[PDB]
Amino acid sequence: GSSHHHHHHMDRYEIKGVDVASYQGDIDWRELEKQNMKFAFIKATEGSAFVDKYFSKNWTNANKTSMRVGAYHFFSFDSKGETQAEQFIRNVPKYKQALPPVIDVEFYANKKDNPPKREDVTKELSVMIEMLEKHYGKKVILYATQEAYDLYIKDAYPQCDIWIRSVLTKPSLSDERKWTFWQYTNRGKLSGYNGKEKYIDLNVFYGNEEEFENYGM
Amino acid sequence: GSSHHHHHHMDRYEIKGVDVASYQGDIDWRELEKQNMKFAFIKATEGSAFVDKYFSKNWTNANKTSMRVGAYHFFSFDSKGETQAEQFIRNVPKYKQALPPVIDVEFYANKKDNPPKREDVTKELSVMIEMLEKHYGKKVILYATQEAYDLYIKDAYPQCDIWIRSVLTKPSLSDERKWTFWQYTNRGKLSGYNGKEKYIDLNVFYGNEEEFENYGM
Ligand SMILES: [Mg+2]
Ligand SMILES: [Mg+2]
Repeated sequence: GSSHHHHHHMDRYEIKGVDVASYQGDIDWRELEKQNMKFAFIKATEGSAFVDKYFSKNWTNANKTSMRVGAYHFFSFDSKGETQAEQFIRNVPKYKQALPPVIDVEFYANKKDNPPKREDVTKELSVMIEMLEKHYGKKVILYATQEAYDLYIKDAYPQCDIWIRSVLTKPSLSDERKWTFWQYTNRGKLSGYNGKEKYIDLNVFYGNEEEFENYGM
Repeated sequence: GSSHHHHHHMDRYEIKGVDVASYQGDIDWRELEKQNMKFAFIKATEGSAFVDKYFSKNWTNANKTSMRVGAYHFFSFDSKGETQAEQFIRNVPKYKQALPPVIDVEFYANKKDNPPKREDVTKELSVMIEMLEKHYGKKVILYATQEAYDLYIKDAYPQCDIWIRSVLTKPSLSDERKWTFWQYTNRGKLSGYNGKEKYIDLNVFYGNEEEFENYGM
């Protein structure tokens, strides 16, 4: 069920941003910008053939603002990394000022009833990372939940930055790695004109404004 | 991030229903009824003083349908069970045909950074259960997440029925207890006229239609 309390980010992290998919509906990007949202990661693709229905619109509209904007791919355990990379690449244009690409690795559907083997994830995810890093010229970010991190990402992928979900506690990775982004709530608290409780993910960057401005550059 | 895939309930469970709070917005209860939703649990109260802003409206409108309707209390770790029970009781009318009351026990805010001691939860939750069972004349349901169940509910509360959240896997309780309700998704898949992807929790009852009709009676 739902509490009226919210989980907040730690005060030391002042660079905040959102991540969205089509399920967040019609987004007023100028209104998010007015709430000091500094970045957005927008869902583009999933698996080897799916395209989020609002990716095109969100990409165009978010990029009209001053926000730093990137795209994410929702990883599939059931198709090859090469095909998944090709799908993200067909959909997401190269743009020097964009944020680095994100691959989102987490459980979905029934996959947690019979978790994929780590070896099989390493093979396919490593191909994706190689292809995206080469194409966009930027170090790839891996988003994960705690369970997916512990089972697939921990003690691995030193060539990537980590974006960790931690919506109930302060953020920490089980191998003591440092995180680069932290997703701190699924139901971000929002002001301004249409302002209301919304199911939209909120996040912070680890560092300061200057680090932010130079991130992935 | 968000997958376009959904987690579905096992085919053997045919009695489906929803749970909602104000965050689900304006609900067309007749439209849910038209999707074979057989029950609803509606958030009424939280802690010792909070009232969900749509409880009154949802209770009235859902009860106009043929659905079986109950209310839930979102438990606070920071006030007494007696005061929390008194708050649910002031807000939720007694109704013979209603579903039993639910107490929702899960982490929120920062509470998972320093989890409450089991003893302290047993004291306060037991008072709530005693007071609600006496007042409504129905066995109380405890909703919990896996983590809250394992830390507070497991090997305890034999006087209650269990409503377990399991949105990534088939349902099972770590002490091998049988569950009575199972929350299988946070983003239920919805048809009909306003039909769209919605952030609304979907659930199944363990049993058949006749058991359902007699449940809590
Ligand atoms: Mg690692
Ligand atoms: Mg138990």
